[PDB]
Amino acid sequence: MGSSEQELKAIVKDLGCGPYFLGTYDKRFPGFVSPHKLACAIVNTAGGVHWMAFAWNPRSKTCYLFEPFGFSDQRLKQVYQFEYESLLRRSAITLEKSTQSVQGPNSAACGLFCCMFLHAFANWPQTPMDHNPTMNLITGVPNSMLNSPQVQPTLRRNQEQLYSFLERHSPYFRSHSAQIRSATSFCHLKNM
Ligand code: NA
Repeated sequence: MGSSEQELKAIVKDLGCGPYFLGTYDKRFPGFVSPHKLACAIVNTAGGVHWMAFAWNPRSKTCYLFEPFGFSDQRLKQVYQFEYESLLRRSAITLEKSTQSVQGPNSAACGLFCCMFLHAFANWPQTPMDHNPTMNLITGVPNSMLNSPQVQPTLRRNQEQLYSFLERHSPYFRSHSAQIRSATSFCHLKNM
């Protein structure tokens, strides 16, 4: 179920993020960011779901945290606010976090959505969250309504947009398309 670190690494490389990508991390951010270089990373917040994306723009001095569930989990939000502050202390500034949900609650596509955000960051680091060709494919919904029936079609359309984007941009995804689709499916966690 979900996506492995090696899957995500292969897709991020296909998407052209390699020059800025620091790796995949277990629970913690990367050790440091540099005042001189764009950087991004994927963090497993649990230690094949629980994926969040990190990015850093040294020119705007902005850290981005992309979370498909809009930081609707208050403990997760608290943890990573502190991680941000600690990262700045190790590195010697603004944090922009997701505020709306783009993924269905029964989906296991978290890691894939993080890859899509990293494409957006690598290409439009001045505006990675929204108002760019990649993220404009995806629509956020209010967190309080994440579990409401009426938003599920929007969250499903987001996932369809995600898969179609990956088919166009990632040879790895094409080579593993049916497998990854099955493992990450929109209702992987609901069978009613
Ligand atoms: Na969008």
